[PDB]
Amino acid sequence: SKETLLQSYNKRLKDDIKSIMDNFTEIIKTAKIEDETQVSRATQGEQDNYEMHVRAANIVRAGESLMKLVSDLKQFLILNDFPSVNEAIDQRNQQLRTLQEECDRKLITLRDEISIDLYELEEEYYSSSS
Amino acid sequence: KFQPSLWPWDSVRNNLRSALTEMCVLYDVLSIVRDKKFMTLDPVSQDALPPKQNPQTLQLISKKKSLAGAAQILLKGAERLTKSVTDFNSELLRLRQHWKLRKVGDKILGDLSYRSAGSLFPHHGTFEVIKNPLDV
Amino acid sequence: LANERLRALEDIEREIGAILQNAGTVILELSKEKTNERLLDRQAAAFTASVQHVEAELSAQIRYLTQVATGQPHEGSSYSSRKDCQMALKRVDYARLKLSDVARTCEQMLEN
Repeated sequence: SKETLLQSYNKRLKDDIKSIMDNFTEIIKTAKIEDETQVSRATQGEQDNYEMHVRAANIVRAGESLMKLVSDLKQFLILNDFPSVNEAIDQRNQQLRTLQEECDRKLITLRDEISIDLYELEEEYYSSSS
Repeated sequence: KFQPSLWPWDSVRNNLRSALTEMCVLYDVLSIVRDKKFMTLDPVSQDALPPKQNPQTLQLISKKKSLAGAAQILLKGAERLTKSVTDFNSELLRLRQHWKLRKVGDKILGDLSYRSAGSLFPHHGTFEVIKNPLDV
Repeated sequence: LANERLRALEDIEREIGAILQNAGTVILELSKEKTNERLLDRQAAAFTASVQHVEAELSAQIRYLTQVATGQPHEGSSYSSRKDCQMALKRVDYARLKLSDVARTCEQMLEN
């Protein structure tokens, strides 16, 4: 339903913000240097490098998901935000009415001028001697 | 030499299966260690002398390199977003500004008939909207 | 119409700014010497302010969308006015073609 879709959007937003914050905080925490005990410097360093790269990838993925959320929200607004549909419909209607009225005024003035010319031509043609 | 039709993503499978071999080596060695037969354990007190101050300097250079790679992937994604934003929903703006639209399921449909304008014509004008920027 | 959409565009740009501020902060932390630790604090506050107001804008817009959603397909339209405008324009075109024909017969009469 509409409620269900809006809830789902809320869930996605909360999840994305939470993920960006958590990944950044975890990267900062690993960035701490600590004294080693039973971790074998080389292994500890490679594991830390992998963790940082994976977390950065996760942050980028969360940003892409936030872009997807913004796109979905834009689609919902363009499709069913009733006020803006009403202002678009009304503006379209008023513009088309003004164009119709301009066309009809042009046609009516054309008819009157053509009618006066027709009167002159009728007098000339019917009163021709031949 | 042939594999289940995976001609891209083969080298990732090589690295992952090499990891799978050495992880099976770890499971193997700790399992045969875990039984008393075929492998045994002896507690030995032995000590090592570190020739250089290894945790300080090694943790330093490794953490600066790790933070370098992390900032690289982050800022590369950032500039990808910059070039990525610099067109579909603008055409949906224009299309909704002229036409009557709705959404059912994932599909986005539109009405083409004058049934909003008063015709009781037994034919629905449902046209689909298809991203291809936009088509009908 | 341009208002809420421009808000969505701004939130797009600020998501980019959030990622760039993350990247710039770990850029400054990766430096061998990072003298501008005050600027590190400024970039950190910039990052957190970006994430927080992105959350604020998107939460506000989901709330506003919750207030004006109906689940019904909006039975309004603007078809009849477009139809009448098309008929008016085709009246004008018909009169243009007929005036061309009358002017052509007048040119044939005056031409001799």
